[PDB]
Amino acid sequence: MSASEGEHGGYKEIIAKISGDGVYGRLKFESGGHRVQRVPATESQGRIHTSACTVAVMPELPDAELPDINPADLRIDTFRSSGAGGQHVNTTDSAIRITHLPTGIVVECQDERSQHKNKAKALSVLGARIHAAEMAKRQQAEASTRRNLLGSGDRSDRNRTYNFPQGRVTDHRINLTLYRLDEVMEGKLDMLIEPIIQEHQADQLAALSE
Amino acid sequence: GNKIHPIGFRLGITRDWESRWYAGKKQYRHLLLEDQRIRGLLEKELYSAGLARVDIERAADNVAVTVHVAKPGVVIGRGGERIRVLREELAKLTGKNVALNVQEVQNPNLSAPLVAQRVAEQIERRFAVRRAIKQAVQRVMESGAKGAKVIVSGRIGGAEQARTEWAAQGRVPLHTLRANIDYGFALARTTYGVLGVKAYIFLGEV
Amino acid sequence: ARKALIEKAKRTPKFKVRAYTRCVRCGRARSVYRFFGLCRICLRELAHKGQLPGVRKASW
RNA sequence: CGCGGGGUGGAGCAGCCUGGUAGCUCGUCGGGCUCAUAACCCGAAGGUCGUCGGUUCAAAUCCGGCCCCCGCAACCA
RNA sequence: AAAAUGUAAA
RNA sequence: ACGCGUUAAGCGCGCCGCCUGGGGAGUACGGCCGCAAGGCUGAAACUCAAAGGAAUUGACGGGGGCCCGCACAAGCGGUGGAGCAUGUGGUUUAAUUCGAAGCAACGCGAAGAACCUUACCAGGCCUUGACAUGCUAGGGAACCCGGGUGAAAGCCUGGGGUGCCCCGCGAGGGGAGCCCUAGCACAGGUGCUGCAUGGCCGUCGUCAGCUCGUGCCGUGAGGUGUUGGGUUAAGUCCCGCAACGAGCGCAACCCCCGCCGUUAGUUGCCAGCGGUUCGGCCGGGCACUCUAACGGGACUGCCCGCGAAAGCGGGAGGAAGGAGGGGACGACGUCUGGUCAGCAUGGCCCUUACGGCCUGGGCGACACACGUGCUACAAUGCCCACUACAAAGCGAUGCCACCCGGCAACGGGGAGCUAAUCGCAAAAAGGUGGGCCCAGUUCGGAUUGGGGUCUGCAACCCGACCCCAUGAAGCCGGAAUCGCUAGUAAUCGCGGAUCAGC
Ligand SMILES: CN(CC[C@H](N)CC(=O)N[C@H]1C=C[C@H](n2ccc(N)nc2=O)O[C@@H]1C(=O)O)C(=N)N
Ligand SMILES: [Mg+2]
Ligand SMILES: [Mg+2]
Ligand SMILES: [Mg+2]
Ligand SMILES: [Mg+2]
Ligand SMILES: [Mg+2]
Ligand SMILES: [Mg+2]
Ligand SMILES: [Mg+2]
Ligand SMILES: [Mg+2]
Ligand SMILES: [Mg+2]
Ligand SMILES: [Mg+2]
Ligand SMILES: [Mg+2]
Ligand SMILES: [Mg+2]
Ligand SMILES: [Mg+2]
Ligand SMILES: [Mg+2]
Ligand SMILES: [Mg+2]
Ligand SMILES: [Mg+2]
Ligand SMILES: [Mg+2]
Ligand SMILES: [Mg+2]
Ligand SMILES: [Mg+2]
Ligand SMILES: [Mg+2]
Ligand SMILES: [Mg+2]
Ligand SMILES: [Mg+2]
Ligand SMILES: [Mg+2]
Ligand SMILES: [Mg+2]
Ligand SMILES: [Mg+2]
Ligand SMILES: [Mg+2]
Ligand SMILES: [Mg+2]
Ligand SMILES: [Mg+2]
Ligand SMILES: [Mg+2]
Ligand SMILES: [Mg+2]
Ligand SMILES: [Mg+2]
Ligand SMILES: [Mg+2]
Ligand SMILES: [Mg+2]
Ligand SMILES: [Mg+2]
Ligand SMILES: [Mg+2]
Ligand SMILES: [Mg+2]
Ligand SMILES: [Mg+2]
Ligand SMILES: [Mg+2]
Ligand SMILES: [Mg+2]
Ligand SMILES: [Mg+2]
Ligand SMILES: [Mg+2]
Ligand SMILES: [Mg+2]
Ligand SMILES: [Mg+2]
Ligand SMILES: [Mg+2]
Ligand SMILES: [Mg+2]
Ligand SMILES: [Mg+2]
Ligand SMILES: [Mg+2]
Ligand SMILES: [Mg+2]
Ligand SMILES: [Mg+2]
Ligand SMILES: [Mg+2]
Ligand SMILES: [Mg+2]
Ligand SMILES: [Mg+2]
Ligand SMILES: [Mg+2]
Ligand SMILES: [Mg+2]
Ligand SMILES: [Mg+2]
Ligand SMILES: [Mg+2]
Ligand SMILES: [Mg+2]
Ligand SMILES: [Mg+2]
Ligand SMILES: [Mg+2]
Ligand SMILES: [Mg+2]
Ligand SMILES: [Mg+2]
Repeated sequence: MSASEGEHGGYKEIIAKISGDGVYGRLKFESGGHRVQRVPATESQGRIHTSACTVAVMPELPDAELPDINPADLRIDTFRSSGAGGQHVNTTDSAIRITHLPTGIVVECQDERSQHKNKAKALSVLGARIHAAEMAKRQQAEASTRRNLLGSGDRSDRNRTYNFPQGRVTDHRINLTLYRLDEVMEGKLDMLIEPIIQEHQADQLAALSE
Repeated sequence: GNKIHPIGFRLGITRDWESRWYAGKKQYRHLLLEDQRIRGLLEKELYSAGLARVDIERAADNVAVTVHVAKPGVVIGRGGERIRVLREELAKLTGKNVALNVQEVQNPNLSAPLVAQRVAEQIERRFAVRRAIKQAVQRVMESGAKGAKVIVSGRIGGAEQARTEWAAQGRVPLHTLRANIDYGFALARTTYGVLGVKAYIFLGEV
Repeated sequence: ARKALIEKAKRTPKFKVRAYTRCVRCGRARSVYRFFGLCRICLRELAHKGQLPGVRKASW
């Protein structure tokens, strides 16, 4: 659903949603850093190189919107508008202000000579100003949690090494170290992910049963 | 790598066939692979003596193995025992009536397949690989050759990224087929790894 | 399966078709002559040492 | 509500008046060049024209209404 | 008197 | 060091200015000046393990000069388009075994994948084993035999062969080569690592280069020689020289091909003859072709011209002339090149299993893409017959002239040959009459149908030929690209290596 396929090779960057059963737990362990030592394709004399990548698989997020506000808390406010207007403005409370109590946002509309139109214009600007505003809280968390997760700098970033000139993949966190590799590099990922999951759980019980 | 074997080169221009015998079409391969197994046995029990050359020739069944050594007090054995028991092991695994034909080297430091074997164990026993050459040629040249060259290859007592170095003195016109020369491998088989000692003596363009 | 197949290319078969060539000296299967019972290299190799009768380098 | 504007192969533009007429530029995929990439040369791929319903024998097109996008007055003494 | 570039390990 | 050298950067002295690692910085701050633009004076924090000066060695240049390469030019024939062949990517799948990656991976290791080969796959089995030295041993006894299960391998299973040192009155002799049966050393690995290696190759490149010795120059890395003039395919020479020589290379010596002869005189040969019985068959003869050893032949050796020398440029005669053409032959080195899977080899691993065996599948898969390649579009061509002309090779496993069966491949009958004797044997183009008349064709021969031969235990996957129906795309190929300078390209045929068969 998003991809930057940078000249050669790759994919400089790729996003994709995986749909099915148990998609989380069977890839929720991949998030982190992936060191790789081989002689790159970009190379002109037999030198090995320690490049790397950042896996960041985040779960599914269901999202929300009640059919808008609680008019029971809402504080409406009529008052004489401020400015130039004379007898049908100094003498006509055409200005509105509305206040959402449990959140805290206040908006007002001395925007137009009506009142009903300023009323609604307030009650849909404050539509955005509450939900379109809270969507920041969504992204802020998304962004921050992906950043801690993905891990920034590289090569020193642990988790899993893929050594090609010896054909040995090692996962650091639970310490598998099988010199199979490539088969996983074909797709056979399991002679690897299953070890960590048991290992992950082995100490899971040692938490409130310890 | 490109330089070709100096023997197979003059194979019929100077040096001779180690095997000197005629054969029929469906019998060549039979009394070959049998007859090659002889030098397999001979090298197993004559390195201790100086096996530089074998001349395995054949009559009708009748073989005539003639060996060339350093100082054949080895094949002498207890008076005449190894000369016996070898011919007693020669025919013993053929079916064919063999012979105790044996002869020796005039001067040793003038035989490549010999000169090498000295070195490739001299260093298989650790010794200074450089000066084991510069003096090796120097023995050969004080042994009145016309030229000499020695080659080792692989981990020289160390150096993981292994090297191939050499020293040589005198004349060594390989590309000239006229020249009588001499070549023989030898295998350095040390703890850390295995090398390979080549050797060349130019004896005189006959 | 190394040795277990040079020893089983020499053993008596189950048919006249499971019969096949094996380099007696090296152990090849492809590029093994009938004339020598040899592989292209063992042929090549020993030849240079004159240990193969009458065969000199060709030139014509 | 009210006036008027444009929605069309992934991006950006013609084709609407005058009713049968998918155009250009990138971009894309696939062939070359080059040690390699771009540049560059050579072929192809790709949209029921916002959307309901409309009139004609047919709708990019003529035609009414919400769905969008966009300038858009609303003077309120 | 034509034409850009080559990351990061001896 | 480069260089300076009475026009000092020499040897001396007097006096001023200035420097004390790179960046930060000629900045910031303060002061001074200026219309402004700016100028003068001029720090530090931080930061790095260097910045820099000359000089040597190479590499590199969209620098020069001088040569060369089928490099371009000149010319002829291709691929890129089609269909098939085979190879690789991809994808794929139970696996689709591994490795090769720009020239220098891609009809590559494969010079023979149905089983085999076989490393892959699935499922049946194996546990001191398929193989090697051995050990204690329940006991043996070469072993011909023989049975039920199952796809086989294997689990089980019933028969004694009653032999084998040396003497058992004897009723046990004990041992023994192999052997069965347990157990201790075990083997076994195509498992990883060519970036731990040997060996062998590939390549720039058969390029004309690389160096060493002493001497000499230079504080030194280093230079000199190897540079320069001519010259050649060439570090090939000749001259010249602070050089004199030396090694590795090029040439050269070696092999086919061209000329000539000595020799050899069948199983080949046939000019003359008897022949004649229709004739190289008989006698006949090595004279010629043939075969295969030993040889000569060319040396700028001869002449006009040019240079001092090397050498060059022309014809002369000669089969051949400045290297006559062709092969083999790959310098110190480079590429962290290829190969642990041919093999060897230090490590690391696997040990009722990565090892060991058989059955079947797969290595031949097809939404796709490039390599090498066969076959074509046709009239210089396609078809039917008559019909000549080769050459290197192959085989008493076999090569199969022959009659027979036939539409055929083939089949059954066999005569020779251990092969200069007898076979594979028609070499195709070509030649000669017919034949077609310009069309998706009597081109082209893909695709598929029905029926057959052949070899294997057996052609579903998955074989190669034979016969009849089927007769596709293709009407000369975009961009681009490829081979090749004389018996060469082009085009036609034939043989062999691996090989049951292909
Ligand atoms: C305001 N003026 C001058 C006009 C008159 N003399 C003064 C005046 O106040 N006129 C304003 C008075 C009311 C008028 N007005 C407003 C709303 C309404 N619904 N109807 C109206 O007539 O808009 C007028 C307008 O702008 O001329 C200028 N700016 N020149
Ligand atoms: Mg990126
Ligand atoms: Mg789902
Ligand atoms: Mg206001
Ligand atoms: Mg307003
Ligand atoms: Mg979150
Ligand atoms: Mg590797
Ligand atoms: Mg580790
Ligand atoms: Mg010596
Ligand atoms: Mg196996
Ligand atoms: Mg428009
Ligand atoms: Mg138009
Ligand atoms: Mg590159
Ligand atoms: Mg373009
Ligand atoms: Mg209208
Ligand atoms: Mg220009
Ligand atoms: Mg320009
Ligand atoms: Mg002067
Ligand atoms: Mg100053
Ligand atoms: Mg100062
Ligand atoms: Mg400083
Ligand atoms: Mg500065
Ligand atoms: Mg200050
Ligand atoms: Mg001022
Ligand atoms: Mg210089
Ligand atoms: Mg010029
Ligand atoms: Mg010049
Ligand atoms: Mg000139
Ligand atoms: Mg070219
Ligand atoms: Mg043409
Ligand atoms: Mg491998
Ligand atoms: Mg492969
Ligand atoms: Mg057993
Ligand atoms: Mg007795
Ligand atoms: Mg007894
Ligand atoms: Mg008795
Ligand atoms: Mg390594
Ligand atoms: Mg060089
Ligand atoms: Mg010079
Ligand atoms: Mg000079
Ligand atoms: Mg000089
Ligand atoms: Mg010169
Ligand atoms: Mg010289
Ligand atoms: Mg006679
Ligand atoms: Mg005569
Ligand atoms: Mg005569
Ligand atoms: Mg000559
Ligand atoms: Mg001369
Ligand atoms: Mg002369
Ligand atoms: Mg003259
Ligand atoms: Mg002439
Ligand atoms: Mg081994
Ligand atoms: Mg098993
Ligand atoms: Mg097996
Ligand atoms: Mg035509
Ligand atoms: Mg026959
Ligand atoms: Mg014979
Ligand atoms: Mg005619
Ligand atoms: Mg047609
Ligand atoms: Mg078939
Ligand atoms: Mg053409
Ligand atoms: Mg044949």
